Amino acid sequence: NYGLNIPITGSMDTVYSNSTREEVFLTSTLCLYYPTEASTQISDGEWKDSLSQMFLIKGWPTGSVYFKEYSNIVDFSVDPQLYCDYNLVLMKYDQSLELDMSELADLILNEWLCNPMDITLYYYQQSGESNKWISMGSSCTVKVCPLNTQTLGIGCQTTNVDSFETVAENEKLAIVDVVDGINHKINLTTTTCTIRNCKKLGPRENVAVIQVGGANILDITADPTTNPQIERMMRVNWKRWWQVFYTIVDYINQIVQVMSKRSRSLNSAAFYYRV
Amino acid sequence: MEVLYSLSKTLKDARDKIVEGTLYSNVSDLIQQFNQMIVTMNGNDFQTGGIGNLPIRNWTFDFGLLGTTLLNLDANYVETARTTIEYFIDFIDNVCMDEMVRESQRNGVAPQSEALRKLAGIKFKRINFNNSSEYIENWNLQNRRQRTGFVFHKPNIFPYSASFTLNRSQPMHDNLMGTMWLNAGSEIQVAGFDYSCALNAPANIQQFEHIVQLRRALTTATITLLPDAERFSFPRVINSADGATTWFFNPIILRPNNVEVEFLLNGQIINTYQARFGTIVARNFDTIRLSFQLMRPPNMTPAVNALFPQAQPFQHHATVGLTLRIESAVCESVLADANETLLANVTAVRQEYAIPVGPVFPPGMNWTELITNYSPSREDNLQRVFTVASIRSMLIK
Amino acid sequence: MEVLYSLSKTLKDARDKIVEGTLYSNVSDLIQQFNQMIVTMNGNDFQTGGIGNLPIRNWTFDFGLLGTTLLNLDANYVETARTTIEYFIDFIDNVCMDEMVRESQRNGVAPQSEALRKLAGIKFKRINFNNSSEYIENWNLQNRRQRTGFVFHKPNIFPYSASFTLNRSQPMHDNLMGTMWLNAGSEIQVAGFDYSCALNAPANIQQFEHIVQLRRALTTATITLLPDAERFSFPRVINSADGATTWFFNPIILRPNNVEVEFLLNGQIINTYQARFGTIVARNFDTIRLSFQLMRPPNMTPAVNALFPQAQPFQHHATVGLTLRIESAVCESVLADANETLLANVTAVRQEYAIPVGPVFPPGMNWTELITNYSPSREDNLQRVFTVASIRSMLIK
Amino acid sequence: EYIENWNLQNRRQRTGFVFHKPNIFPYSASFTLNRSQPMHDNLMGTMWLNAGSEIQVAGFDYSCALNAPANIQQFEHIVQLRRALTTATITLLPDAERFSFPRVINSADGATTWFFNPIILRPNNVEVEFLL
Amino acid sequence: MEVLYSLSKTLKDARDKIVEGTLYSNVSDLIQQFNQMIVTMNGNDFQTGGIGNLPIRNWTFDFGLLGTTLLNLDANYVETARTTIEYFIDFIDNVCMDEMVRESQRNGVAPQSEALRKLAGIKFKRINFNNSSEYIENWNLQNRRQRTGFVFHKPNIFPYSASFTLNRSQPMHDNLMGTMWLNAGSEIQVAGFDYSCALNAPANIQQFEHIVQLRRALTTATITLLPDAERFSFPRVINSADGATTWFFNPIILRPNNVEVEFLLNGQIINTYQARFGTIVARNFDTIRLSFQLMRPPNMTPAVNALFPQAQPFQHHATVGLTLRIESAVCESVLADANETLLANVTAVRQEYAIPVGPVFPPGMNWTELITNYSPSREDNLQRVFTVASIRSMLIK
Amino acid sequence: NGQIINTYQARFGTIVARNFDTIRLSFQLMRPPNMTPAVNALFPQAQPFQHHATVGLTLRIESAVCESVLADANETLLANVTAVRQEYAIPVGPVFPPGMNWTELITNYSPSREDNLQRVFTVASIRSMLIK
Ligand SMILES: *[C@@H]1O[C@H](CO)[C@@H](O)[C@H](O)[C@H]1NC(C)=O
Ligand SMILES: *[C@@H]1O[C@H](CO)[C@@H](O)[C@H](O)[C@H]1NC(C)=O
Ligand SMILES: [Ca+2]
Ligand SMILES: [Ca+2]
Ligand SMILES: [Ca+2]
Ligand SMILES: [Ca+2]
Repeated sequence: NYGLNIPITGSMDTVYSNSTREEVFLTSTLCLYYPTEASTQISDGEWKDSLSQMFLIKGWPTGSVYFKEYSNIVDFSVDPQLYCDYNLVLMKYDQSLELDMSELADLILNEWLCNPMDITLYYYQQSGESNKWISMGSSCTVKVCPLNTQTLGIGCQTTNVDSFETVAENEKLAIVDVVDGINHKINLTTTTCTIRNCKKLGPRENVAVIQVGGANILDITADPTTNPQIERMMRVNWKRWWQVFYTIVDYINQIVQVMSKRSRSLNSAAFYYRV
Repeated sequence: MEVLYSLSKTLKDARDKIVEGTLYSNVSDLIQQFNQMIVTMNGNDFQTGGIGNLPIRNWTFDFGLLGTTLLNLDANYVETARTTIEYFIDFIDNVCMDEMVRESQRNGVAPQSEALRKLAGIKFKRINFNNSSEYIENWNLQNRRQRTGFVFHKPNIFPYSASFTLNRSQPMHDNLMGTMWLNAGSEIQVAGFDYSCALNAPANIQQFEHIVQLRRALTTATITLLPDAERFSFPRVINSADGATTWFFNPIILRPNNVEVEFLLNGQIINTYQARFGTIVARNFDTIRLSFQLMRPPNMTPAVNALFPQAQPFQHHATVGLTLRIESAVCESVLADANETLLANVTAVRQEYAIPVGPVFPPGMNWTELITNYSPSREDNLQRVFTVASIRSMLIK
Repeated sequence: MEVLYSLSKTLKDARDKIVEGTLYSNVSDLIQQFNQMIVTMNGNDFQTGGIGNLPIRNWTFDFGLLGTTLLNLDANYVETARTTIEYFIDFIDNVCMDEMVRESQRNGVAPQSEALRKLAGIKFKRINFNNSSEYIENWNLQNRRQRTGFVFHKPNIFPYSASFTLNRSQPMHDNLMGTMWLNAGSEIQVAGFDYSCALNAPANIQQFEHIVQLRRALTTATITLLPDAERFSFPRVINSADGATTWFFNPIILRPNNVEVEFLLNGQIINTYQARFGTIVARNFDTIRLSFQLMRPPNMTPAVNALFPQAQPFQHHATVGLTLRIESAVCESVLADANETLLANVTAVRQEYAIPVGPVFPPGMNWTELITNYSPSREDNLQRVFTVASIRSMLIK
Repeated sequence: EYIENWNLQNRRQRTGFVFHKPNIFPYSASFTLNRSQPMHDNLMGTMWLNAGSEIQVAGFDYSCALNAPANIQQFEHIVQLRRALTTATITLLPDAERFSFPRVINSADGATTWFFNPIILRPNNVEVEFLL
Repeated sequence: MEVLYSLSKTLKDARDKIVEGTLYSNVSDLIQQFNQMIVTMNGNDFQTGGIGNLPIRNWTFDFGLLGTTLLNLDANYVETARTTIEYFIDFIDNVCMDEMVRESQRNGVAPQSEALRKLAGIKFKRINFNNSSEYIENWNLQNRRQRTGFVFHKPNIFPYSASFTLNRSQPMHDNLMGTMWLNAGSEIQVAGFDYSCALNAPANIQQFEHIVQLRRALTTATITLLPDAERFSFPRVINSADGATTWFFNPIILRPNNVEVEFLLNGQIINTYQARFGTIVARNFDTIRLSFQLMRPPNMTPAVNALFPQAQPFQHHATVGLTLRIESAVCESVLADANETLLANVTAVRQEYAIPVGPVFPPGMNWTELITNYSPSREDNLQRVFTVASIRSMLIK
Repeated sequence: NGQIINTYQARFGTIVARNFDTIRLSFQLMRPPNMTPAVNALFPQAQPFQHHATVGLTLRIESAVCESVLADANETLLANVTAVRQEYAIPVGPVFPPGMNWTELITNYSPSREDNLQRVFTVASIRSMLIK
């Protein structure tokens, strides 16, 4: 009940001033998420200590900087937990991972509200353009079968899963969209992969996705028409992971200046599970 | 003070009508008025000034009268006329400056500047010539109070205030909604805006409203209402509500559909004009209520479609504006104008001699806080100094 | 009606010149006028009102003359005069109010308001005192048919009108060319835009022209001409001509090169100014032709070059513009202004008592529809009611 | 008043004319540039329009006071009236409007045109000095 | 109205001084006043009533003059005088009851009630006797423009408000911090509360401020300031901000430290009182700013320590309060009090006779809604009806 | 003024109107419920529709009284005025239409036009008293 109904009256001439304070932590925390390729190429192990020591001169006290190491992009896509305050995610671009990188970017860069989907019992729809179905697990093979108004599968027989239509096969993460307003019968390997009916709230701005490799390929917005260039959708050019980390450390003030510590959540999950 | 105004008026008429060669028939009545002024000011010792840097001056009057039997005035006559008129003009100038600088909280209408009180005595009522001017006539009609009125061209009734209200906001200020406005002089300029272009409003229509409370009700105001407020139709970077950060505003303007303006006097709807720009009229009002709407355009050519997306970024922000200018008006209580130099004259005489700050007026006669807080003491004391300035400007200008 | 003005003038003079202590020399001729007025008006019964909510009232005059034996006016004189004067002022106020609410499709200038019609009779022709104000002077001249002239400050000769024309159009509205204009009050803001920035135009010069017709021929008008029409110099989303879709307008303000304004009377060149901004003068005119040119700049820094390509998209849309204020003018027929409160007075008096829509005037008496169709009958009625309102404002404010 | 002043001046005396919105200023639209180069990618200076009774003056900086001392860039514009006014009422507002939308402006020499893409910041610690 | 007050005055003086056995020296002047009042009123004819259930009544005066041929008044004289006086008193009672019920949004000061309007004429100016009472003296000092003043005991200036703000809130309503206030009549009682007793506030001190803006400026007000706002010093169950739920409030009183009450006029500070209690004086003011502070005690007995934890429960809720009484005041305008009965009399007349709800006053003369919006027309009408009510109460109780 | 002043229902021949600014002729076309074979073949239920059913109304205004002045079939006032203008080739004036064609003069019959028309018609009457 933060009184989010009355307007706030400002003034257009007074003044440029300072932000007072906030007492829930001594200071914010910066938080790198890098792939194991970085460590293997660096071939070190005091290097986290050295990077912390170098952030210290940039002006981050010791306990504030944390490092996280995911196996690779697909293995990070499953339940991407951002246990932290200013998250940077170094995504090494590789050919054929364009859609998966886009999936992960659309997942973390935006604020999702997810409900459960009991696939075995009910059919499902999509309320609007902001409603996706997000499936995660060790392997998802989401076979959908759209039904007409009479609960008769069109282009598929509800009793024969072989005729169902595979929108995404064997993915660690799948943000599947289907035509809005049509019931669907879903089928996916419930032992390994789970699925959720997720609506998209506004954007999440703890997270900065740094594409380390190729050209601008991230398309967070599922709309084909729009392809916005968010300020947090960073793109750096690389030959060596030391150079990458040094650039991040050197320019970290701008990295956090383009983000906001405010849009943080209690739980570290990438969505609000609303049952 | 009627005596003061009549003194100034008869000196003006003496300087004008008493000219070489004119018929005595043209100026006989003014001659008798001038003689009355001379004989009823003779022997009276006045003192003026003594506040701030304003010097203390003594005026002693012993002047000759003006002949009557002549049929045509000549230079031998106008020379005496000017020799007296210069001294008298100086006297009224000093008296007016004295009364302008003086001030009070209790019984502001009454005359300060003890010279003016002495004039207000009963001996000097024989000078009262005729109270013709707008300000003196309003003064008399107010003194024996009937309803009266001052007519102003472009009255600076609003206090200078530029501000904004944010109905929707978040600590990154990327998707806002609200109303910017600037009330300055006789201009209102109010601009509502949606960063989402009314994407999720009911029926894709967003309502904007803005209430402006005049400190004094205006009468028979001619007003000009136009769309597309211009001061809020270019990119800006605006300090936050409290100065924490600064948020970017990138307007793209649509027309305000179904605009309406209601002119209110003590609550009730005195006038209401719907979707009617150009010149309008408010017969009597104390509050203005501008209510307009931003409607998402249902049909979008591809350029504007690219401008307004369903997604979150919102690189451009829809705006709908209104300008409302009080071209002329009639008010019970005195106000500054673009047509009359009363406020300028009083403030100039105060600043010239560095009068210490008094009880009621703001420091430096700042019009903004002199119209923001306009209590009756402020109002009637302001009327007194303004009418004295009106008297002075008849001669010293 | 001349007698009505004489009544108002003599009451104003009585209220201003019959004051305590004023000599009888100052007011002898006024007393003679007042006594004549009393003698003429005694033993008459006027009836005022009966239209809309304006209440019927009956006026009966039995007032004694004013004394003449007093050398210098005293109190009791003033109270006797005032108890007469408030009654007379109320009568004149009601007469003017009842006259301002009546129209006549045929013979507008002739009086309405049976009270005023009775005043027009031969009995009351001995009240004719003085015809000094501008409006009564022009009324007398019209009855004495010859040239009439009303001097105006910011005359709102232009009916409100915002609109555009497209000389090159596509259903996608991506490569447009044409003009937009706001004519409002004394403002003409015109802006010619070209989306291609004159690629294929002859010599990269695109000619823009705008024709404005005045409903009355203004005379000796000072006009402020500036470049860069502001209102059409920022991004905008404009409904198409038929309202089907909306197109996007993204200005880049080039200089208007070799501008040329012609002021024309009966379609012949009366005044011409090329590349001459600032204060100009139109001697006597009835239409304004504003012709300017969008000239593509041959030399460009890379920023400008990137703005204006030779290709298809045209993200930024070149434009030029002119602003033309009529600061003051002289017209042969009565108009609203930003200085006089006559339109406000008449409209307020109509709205106060809810006069039903009359034969001649538009509903609510809105100046845009009144001036856009300003037929001679409407001009007659407007002059009559404006003169009456100017008469009323002498006493009532 | 005109014959008043005629007489008062013909017989040397102090006098005056009251004007509503006098056009004391000659028409002048111009600019000065304190930082420049032939590319016109990085400029700093002032644009101004003196017109009738208006002075609309807009300082501008392409770097938004990046390398300026203390992130503050000072702008000053002096305008010298041909004849001194007296007891004037003036209206001062922010946001010089005519220089708050995109423009293409010839250079001082007129050789090439440069693009000007304003973003209206708020002028701070403004000062107005009336001199005689 | 001066005539009406003089009529009531002389009737009261007749009823009080024309008693059996008085000298004629006692009542000579009064008998002359009464006799010429009889002469003035004889031959006239008034009508009263006609609005609501107030019955119409026609008053015709034809009375004999009171004798003057006695030495000591006897019972015959007194009986005849009473036969006259009872009728005249009934007439005055009806005139005042007719004048009280009538309103006019336009020109509220002027007389409604055609009976009193006729009394305002020139024939009845000779009845004027003396204007001694406070209300009529202020009426005269406003008839001419001079500073009036009404002395009030416990003035009902504050409109009835009883409400809170929560500067910290959440749905469970378990940790709150804010202010409650009751403004009523002459009382302000404001109590700031904090559930955490200022744990995490800067320097263990929580600031509270309460601004109350009088609708009219008081003068020479005697005020009584005490700590410990009574009404917010016990358990309560209060509806939520929107009424969706209710929240428990369990005060424990702390002494408000560095309390500071400020009386302000037109923004600027007039009087300051820091850590002052008992009776104080506000010289002249328009708003009151009551600031105080909840300071967590540094040293704390184990009992109070148990009262205030650092954890979440907060079973007892710290509060600091102020009480602020206006014992007396002087006001330019007119207000109801705990002493005068004029508001009660006017409201009683309207309720008695079922007057329809008029334009200006609210229904039932509801004082809270009357003082909330106290426009100048409403104030004018209120002063008129109040002085009429006092005139009535001179004779009728 | 949009107020039904007279109403005649299925009444032909001569009728009267007290005072009227507008005439509303309403009628109907009823398919004949019974039909001789000739008319039946004339009107088929198919598409072609080779003969088209119609229903008409004629309305002469035999005489009237008008507050304003009009031309007539009985009065030579308009003819006199127009002939006098044509015989001497008067330049087209600011109020009357070119040639004084009655159709365009009564299509727009503003009060100024009515005033001038009444004046010239009365002068024509005065002249026609003598010069026929
Ligand atoms: C705001 O922060 C700046 C940072 O350099 C500091 O210099 C300034 O003093 C701060 N404000 C105040 C009021 O101290
Ligand atoms: C998915 O399809 C397989 C057959 O390929 C079936 O065995 C399984 O039960 C289906 N999953 C669900 C949740 O019905
Ligand atoms: Ca299939
Ligand atoms: Ca995937
Ligand atoms: Ca979808
Ligand atoms: Ca996309």
